[PDB]
This record gives sequence, C-alpha cells and structure tokens, in this order.
Amino acid sequence: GDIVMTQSQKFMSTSVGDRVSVTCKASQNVGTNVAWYQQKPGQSPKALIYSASYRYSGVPDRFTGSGSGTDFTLTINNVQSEDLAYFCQQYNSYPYTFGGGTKLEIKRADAAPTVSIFPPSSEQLTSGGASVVCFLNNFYPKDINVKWKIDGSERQNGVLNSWTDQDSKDSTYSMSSTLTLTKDEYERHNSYTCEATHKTSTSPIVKSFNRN
Amino acid sequence: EVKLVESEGGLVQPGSSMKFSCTASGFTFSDYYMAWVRQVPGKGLEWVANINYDGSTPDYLDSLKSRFIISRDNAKNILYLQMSSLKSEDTATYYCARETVVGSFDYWGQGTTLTVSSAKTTAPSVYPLAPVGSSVTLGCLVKGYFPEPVTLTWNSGSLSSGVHTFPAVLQSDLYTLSSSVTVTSSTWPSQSITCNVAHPASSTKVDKKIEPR
Amino acid sequence: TTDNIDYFDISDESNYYLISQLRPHFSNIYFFDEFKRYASYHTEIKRYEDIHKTKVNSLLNEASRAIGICNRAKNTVKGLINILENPQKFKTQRESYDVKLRQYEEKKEAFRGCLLNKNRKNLDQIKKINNEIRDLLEKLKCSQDCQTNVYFDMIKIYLVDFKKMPYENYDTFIKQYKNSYLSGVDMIRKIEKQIDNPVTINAIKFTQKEMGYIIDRFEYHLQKVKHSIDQVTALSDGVKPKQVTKNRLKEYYFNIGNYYSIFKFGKDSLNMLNKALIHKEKIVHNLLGELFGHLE
Repeated sequence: GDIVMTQSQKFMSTSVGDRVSVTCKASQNVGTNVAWYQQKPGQSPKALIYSASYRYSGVPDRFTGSGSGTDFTLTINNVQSEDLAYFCQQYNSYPYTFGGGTKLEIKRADAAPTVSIFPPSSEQLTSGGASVVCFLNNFYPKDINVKWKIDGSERQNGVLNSWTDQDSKDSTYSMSSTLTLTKDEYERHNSYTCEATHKTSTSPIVKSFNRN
Repeated sequence: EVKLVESEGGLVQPGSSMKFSCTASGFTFSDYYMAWVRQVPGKGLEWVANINYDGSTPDYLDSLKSRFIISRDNAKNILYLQMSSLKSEDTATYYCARETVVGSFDYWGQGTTLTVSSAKTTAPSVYPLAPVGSSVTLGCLVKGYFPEPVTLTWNSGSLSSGVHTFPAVLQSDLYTLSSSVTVTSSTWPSQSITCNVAHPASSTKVDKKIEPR
Repeated sequence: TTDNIDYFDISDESNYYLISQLRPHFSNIYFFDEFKRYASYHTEIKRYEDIHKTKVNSLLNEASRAIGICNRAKNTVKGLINILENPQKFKTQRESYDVKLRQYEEKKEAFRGCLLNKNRKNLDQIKKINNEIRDLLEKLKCSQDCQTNVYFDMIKIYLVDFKKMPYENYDTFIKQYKNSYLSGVDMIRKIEKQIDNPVTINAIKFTQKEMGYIIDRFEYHLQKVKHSIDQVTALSDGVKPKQVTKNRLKEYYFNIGNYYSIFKFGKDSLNMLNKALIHKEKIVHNLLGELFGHLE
C-alpha cells in the first residue's frame, strides 16, 4: 500500500561553482533500493543512480549517491545552469513511489529586464479581439512588478501574466503580461503603456505604443 | 540507442476509455520488465503499472487495478496500457519506461499526454507580435486552444537561443500562451523569421511569419 | 560401427565455458536451477521465479536448437568415423587412408566449431543472467548482517547428494580401462612385425586414437567432479560464520552453485563417456579378432 519518500526541500539555493547534496527520506527501511533521476525543463526523467550509490553508464561522475536504510542523499558537484529537478525512487516493495522532487534555485548577479511592447495584430483585430503583449525578459532577481497604463491612467482590469522558470543558460527570469480588450474598447484610446518595476532601478522602465 | 516511443495522446470525456501503446527498439523487449509512469504537469511522478517478461503477471497501483490494464506483445515489441472509466484525476503525461531487474527505470519514452475533460478541443489562434538597438525582440501569441499542450518553435529550430516560451494561462476552458525571440537587428527583417506552432490534440500546425508593421 | 558421437565437447576461445551435446549443454543452466532453490529462502529476490520460468528456459530451448543446427555437421563426421573404423567399408572407395584422416579432422574441427559459434549469443545470455542475478542480490536489506543459514543449509543437502553417485566405481573402471588401453597401444606397435597388411591395423589405431580423446574427456570430468566434492566438504569442515557481508554472501552462493552445477554436469558426461568407452572396446576387439584370423 504505502511507502513514502520525502524530499522535504522543494527548492534549494546554490551557485554555479557549488556542490550540493539533495536529501530523500524513506518512511521505512528500504535497504539500498533507491534510485535517483533528473528531469530538466520539458523533458522525460532520466535515470542517474541506482542502489543508492551506483551510477549508470554515461552518467557524469559529478553525481554521487550515498545513504542506506532510510536517509539517502544525491550529491551534484559543479552545478550548472542547465540543472533543475531531482527525484528519488524506492523499489523495495510495491507500489513503487517517488519523492516530491527538488529543484535547484541558482543565484546570480542582478540583471535589468528588457521590456518590449507589441500592439494587437491585424488578424486579432478582425477576430476581434485586441491584445497588447508586454515582455519583461532576462531579469534578476526573480520578483518584478508590471503596471499597465491606458492613456496615462492605470488599468488593473483584464491583465493576465505568465512567468518562466529559471532559464537554463543565464539563470534569469522572464515574464509575459497580456492586456486583452474588445476591439471597440481598444480603438477608443491612443496610448497604451507598459511599466516594469524591478529592484534593479528606482525609476521604472517604461515602454509605450500610440495608435498612429 | 534505446528508444521508447509512445502513441499519440488525446482528450477523453470522463467514463470513456483510451489505450496507449509504446514501441521499443534497440534492446530485447522480452528481456525486461516494462512499466508505465504518469506525471501531472508541474507535479511529482506516480507509478501506474508494470508487466513481467512474458506478460504472465502484471501489477498495478491499487487505486487503478480496477480500471487499468497493461499488456505486452513480445512479437511486435509493443507495450499497451488500456484505461477505462477515466476521471479528471487520471489526466497526466504517461511515460513508457523499461524496468530493471530490481525496480529501477533505466530508460524513459518521451511521454504522451492524456487529458480527461468534458471540454471541447479547440484549435489555437496564432497572431504575430512585431514592434511599431542592436538586438530586436519579436513574439507570437498562441490564443484560445484546448487542450494543452502546443509546441512552439522559431524557424523550425533554426532559432534556438533567444527563445522564451511562457506557460499558458487558462481562462474559460481555453489556453493562451506567448513566445519571445530576440534576434539581431541585422538579420530581421533582412531575413524572414517564422513561428511554428503545433497543437497535436487538433492535429493542426500553424507557421505565422513576423513581417514589419 | 560407431552409432552415436555425443562425446565431442567444445570450449570457448578463452576456455571459461564448456559446451556439451547433452542437455542442458552448459553447467551454467544447472547453476540457474540451483539458484532457483536459493531464491526460495529470500523474499526480496522473488523475481528470480520469472527469470527462471521465462529467460532460463528460453535459453535452454535456444541452446538445444542451436545445437540441432550442427546436426548435418555431426553426421558428416560420423560418416567419416565409420569409414575409418571399418576396414571392409573403407574398401568401398579408394582414397589414401591419410587423406581420409585429414578429411576426418577437417570435418571434426568444423563440427566442433559449429557447436561453439552457433552458441555465441547463448553464452552472451549466460553472462547477462549472471550479471542480472548479482544485481538482484543487491536487494537483500542486510549489508554486513547477512545470515549464512541458507548457505550452510544447502551445503548439508549437497553432501547427501554427493553420496548417491558412485565415484569409486567410475574411478576403478577408468584405471582398468586406461591400463589395458595403453597395453593394446604398446601391443599393436610391437606386433606389426608379423602383420603384412596395415589397413585393419590402421582401423585399430584410429579407434585407439579416438579412445584416447574420450579417456581424457572422462578424466577431465572425474577430476572436476572430485574437485567439487572436496571443496564443498572443505567448506563444511571449516569455520562457519553465521553473519557476513552482502558482497561475500553473493560470492558464497555463486561458489556452491558453481561446485554443484559442475558436479551435475560431470555426472551427465561420465555416464555417456562410460558408454562410449565400452562401445569402442567392442569395435576394437572385433578388429583384433579380424586381425588374428588374417595372421594365418
């Protein structure tokens, strides 16, 4: 019925040069019957270690496994931006069970967002259908505030945002903010403004568009 | 080297059924246990079932022993997972996995999405995003589709580096997604850039090219 | 007339393994049968049931069938043996006895080569399962507190099973067989003085040369059957730790399984070689009775 593997830490902070240990706790004694998997963004899991300690062929030696009984640990030497999630698995008894997974949260120098605003397409206007898209890309740290202005007035109504996970190359974050209107509603205003507030600057980054 | 390829996924209403398959190449199918593992997007992994060498003894997760049937065809090198009386909880990405003698999973397929919902399959609307510096940023807005996912690509993989594809936001049973690409101002618009979107659920593909406005 | 030539074995190129014409063709299959009994006492390695029911038997059928592929090669050698061992049927065609001898070793080494080469992937499977077995033993939860009750329990069962087979009878028989065989070899050499014609003595020397191959085959298995007996008893009269490490328990099971499987293998071959040596003793003496009639 039940064996629980616990990866208490969902996120672990680290740096690129570092070497970090990720822990997995078993509810009962499972001997050595533990295996470790990676899962990079948008990928099927890939096996790394079995028997708590044994590395599959072609798995880099910067992965090591330790533990016996109930406390198991994966060690990832020379962290890379590409690294993300790690799952433990017990195969002692049925049913097989996995840990919740642990993702590496990399620290880097602060970066300022690049902000770009885009008017609605003519195809969407025919739909229609009016959506203004603002891209706040490759910024650090993680948190950011975006402010929408129509004709100099703030507009909280009807804004949907989307945040990426940590980029596997520069370890930055990106965010998309979409302002949706009815075509008539959109075409009674001339100026549409996107305003990014980030810890990297006292003054906001302002990108604007005017229906000319 | 070892390839596990799962059948096309799909969207199903609660109570209906769907059978997945998985074709194996590059190893002796009959020499290994095979299993299925499912994962809800953004969540942990869950073992569903497994099957022994000759298919004499399959085993399952207790909750699914009722509705799920796992089968193998050693002559054709194919693993099957037949599900019945499906519910929304069953929505996941299902992985074909080769099991070790011990209970490890040495190799995984790419996964196949099963979506259980009463909602209707809707093709996405793809709109281009172009502006009114040394680098330029272009965009695609993939709007109003169901179910997830959509595959988004720039210039058929030619443009790999400057890409950001943001997660979809669900509103009123339809998904909206966005993709960024940052390319050198020398190359655009001197050289065209097109945005390849694919929605396997509706079997539709869209390739909108971003032209200056 | 030799009617069965199942006394021809072949070893791999590095000599680790030994292929035989009789089931199960490898002593490795008997080890896999032994390990079936060991798995019974360990619940965490319960999957060896499916390994044994499916993969080991599928190896045995492929072993037997890859052996059957050499069938045409087998009777080709068998057809040459009967020509060379029977003077009357050697007379039914004129080829230099020496040429017919060269053809015999060509076809023989070709036949023995068939046994090995058509079983290349079967030795690959013996190796796979062996590695598959050791990975499964990793699932034993003991690490240094591994119990040796199974190990010493099976040793007690083996020692009873080793009593059943008559080693001394086999040993007494080959000592008399070899001692007389060499006497016939010395006799023929000393007596060809009075023999004007050599074709019937050439048939005698051929059978005697094939009698030497089977004798050595007999001594090899007898020597390895004794070795198994002696060394398992050496384990049963030595120190008997009750606890040991997980990796040394793997060695332990592999040790006794090896010794017993080789014993079972030798038992299968000694019975056949025993027959083969007796049968060749009738053909030789018929030609000796043939030889003496022509002495007049």
